[PDB]
Amino acid sequence: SFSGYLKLTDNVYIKNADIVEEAKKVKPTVVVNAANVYLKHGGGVAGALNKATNNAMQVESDDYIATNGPLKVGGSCVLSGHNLAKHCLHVVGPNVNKGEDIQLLKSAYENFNQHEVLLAPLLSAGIFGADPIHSLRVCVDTVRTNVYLAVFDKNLYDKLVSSFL
Ligand SMILES: N[C@@H]1CCCc2c(O)cccc21
Repeated sequence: SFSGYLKLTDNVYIKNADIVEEAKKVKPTVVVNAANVYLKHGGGVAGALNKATNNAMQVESDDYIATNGPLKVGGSCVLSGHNLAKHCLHVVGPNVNKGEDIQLLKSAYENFNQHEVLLAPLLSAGIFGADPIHSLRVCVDTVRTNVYLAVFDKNLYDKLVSSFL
């Protein structure tokens, strides 16, 4: 199971880890991807997860988009987890660098409540431009299921833990 996590609340855990390496190790039922509405996994967490699947995630995603159209900001879809997990929950947090509504971050985290346990990154953090301290706060105040957060950056992980209220 998940090891080396710091417990933040009854259901939220956090670790300084590369979510790709964490997924390859744990092979959780659900790994969350920091997706965009087009499921174009170019960079950040999405680029890294997709590269770990040898682009199989992108091939599956393009078929999903061809059939269903784009996701909504704040929405999600469940696809295969490939070699990383049973499933990948592609969740679209608002991208403040694209001028999207930060208020949709709570709606994005609500998708996690449909899964009893998840390995996840902080939504809208990194290249999505939101404040990761705010993302962690929204996560702990929204998600009720068991979420294991992987924070790639050690300095950000330390800042998140040391400032956690
Ligand atoms: N590797 C096991 C397979 C069974 C499901 C599961 C999970 O939900 C979370 C963490 C690890 C695992």
